[PDB]
Amino acid sequence: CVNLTTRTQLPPAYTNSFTRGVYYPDKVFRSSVLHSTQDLFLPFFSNVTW
Amino acid sequence: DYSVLYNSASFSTFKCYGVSPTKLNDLCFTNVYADSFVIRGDEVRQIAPG
Amino acid sequence: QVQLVESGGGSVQPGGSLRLSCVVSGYTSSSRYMGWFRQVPGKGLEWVSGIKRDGTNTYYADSVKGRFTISQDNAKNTVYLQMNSLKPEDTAMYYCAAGSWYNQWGYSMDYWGKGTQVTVSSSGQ
Amino acid sequence: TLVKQLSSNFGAISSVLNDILSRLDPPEAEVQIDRLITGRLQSLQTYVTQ
Amino acid sequence: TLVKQLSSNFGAISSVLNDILSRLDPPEAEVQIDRLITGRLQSLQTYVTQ
Amino acid sequence: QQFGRDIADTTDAVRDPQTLEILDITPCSFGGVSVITPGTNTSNQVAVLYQDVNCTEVPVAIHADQLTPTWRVYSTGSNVFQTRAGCLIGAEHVNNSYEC
Amino acid sequence: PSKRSPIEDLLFNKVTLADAGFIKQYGDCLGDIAARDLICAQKFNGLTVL
Repeated sequence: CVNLTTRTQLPPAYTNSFTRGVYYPDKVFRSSVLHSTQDLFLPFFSNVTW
Repeated sequence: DYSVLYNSASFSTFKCYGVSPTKLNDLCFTNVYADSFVIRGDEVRQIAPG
Repeated sequence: QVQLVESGGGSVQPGGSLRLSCVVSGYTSSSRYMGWFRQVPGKGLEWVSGIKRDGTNTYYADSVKGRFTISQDNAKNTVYLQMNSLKPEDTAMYYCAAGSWYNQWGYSMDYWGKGTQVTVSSSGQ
Repeated sequence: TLVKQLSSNFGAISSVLNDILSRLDPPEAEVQIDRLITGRLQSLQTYVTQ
Repeated sequence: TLVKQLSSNFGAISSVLNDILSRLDPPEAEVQIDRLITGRLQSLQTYVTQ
Repeated sequence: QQFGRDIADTTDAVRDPQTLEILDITPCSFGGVSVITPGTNTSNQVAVLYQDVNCTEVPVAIHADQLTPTWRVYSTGSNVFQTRAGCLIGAEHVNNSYEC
Repeated sequence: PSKRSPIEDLLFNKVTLADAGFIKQYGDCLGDIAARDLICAQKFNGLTVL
């Protein structure tokens, strides 16, 4: 093991999430349909640390 | 402080009939009456509505 | 209308083991609560253990942790108390009571059984 | 009449939802709020039908 | 909407009746099934009235 | 993906767990049964309409719970006519048109 | 084939059964020629269209 110190500091940066972070909430197939689902998603146009 | 009494395990029966015991600490009552008497165990059933 | 039948008591050397069985008959059930209380001569009743019909937020007194185990069998309508590491004060009269432990309301100990005695002694009963 | 139907118990201990949440625990508070919800849906559906 | 109403619990443990009767004893399955029956009958009545 | 649900949240397809094949689920035939009767004061003969059932399915279900031997007499009638309104048994099709 | 006037043709090709519950597939069935032997009734949970 080792804990090589080698540490600096910098204020955090941020970037826009855009329309990303959406996943298939379940393993059910659906064809040509709009389905409404409540779940743990990434809000659109969110802050997103970098 | 009714919670001290409820959380004592020194009572064979502790049964409330219009209020859950856990909530007694959060309420304010108008008139409160304590009725005391001795019975036998096979008869402690009968001290209940109906 | 109801009966509770106790068995399995006796006497054992300190550090031994036992198992006390209480059979129930005469409840529509729904919310059965079977428990064991301990009567030390010269004192009153004390909680030992309690269990529901599958509810399983069991109870054990402060000084009784670890040694005792509670088990149930709804098919036979029976409950058992496994006794381990019998330290001398565990010599007392054990009684099984039945009632209902409701989450919202509370508990009542409606019925009591015949009971059986346990002797933690170096020379038996 | 739609407004005044909010005074009914519909079998619950209290027509007030806060009082019934401040006296009972989850397992029974739900049972009673269900009675209130059923009664109030029935009244509202009646209103909409006429 | 009439079809979607079949996916509602109406306060029962599950909207699927086979789940209720493969996960509980007859006496409690009866209560759960009664709740489902009441909900579905109300939905059907609403459909017919409209 | 394992199974599929169509609009209105009804299972419509399932993947076979042991061969990955996709199978459509179709509810097996059901439908109302209607009795065509000239009237008690005119006759006791009747005809039976199975409203949305193909005529190939009633004869293979002659042993249904509602079909006793007396029922099986009517169900096995030689006059089986498939219409867009279901299967009609006990009524003879004719090529001449009258008022309804 | 339909013995319908032009305006009637537009009327019947403009009120399209598509995107209306399950009746859309029933209409497509009724208009299916290549795929014969289609028992497209018996659609849903006890719901039938006469």
